[PDB]
Amino acid sequence: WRSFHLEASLMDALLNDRPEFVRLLISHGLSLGHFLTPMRLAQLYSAAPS
Repeated sequence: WRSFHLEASLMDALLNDRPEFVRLLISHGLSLGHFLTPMRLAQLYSAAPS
């Protein structure tokens, strides 16, 4: 698996709950240094229900 594929998987795992997927993703290891760009923070904040 590549960096962008894992980043997209973590993106979906943050948009939706899926705690087991979240657990496995961070357990396997991510960047956490390039995953926190302001644009990504923006779509994370935009996920709040209306």
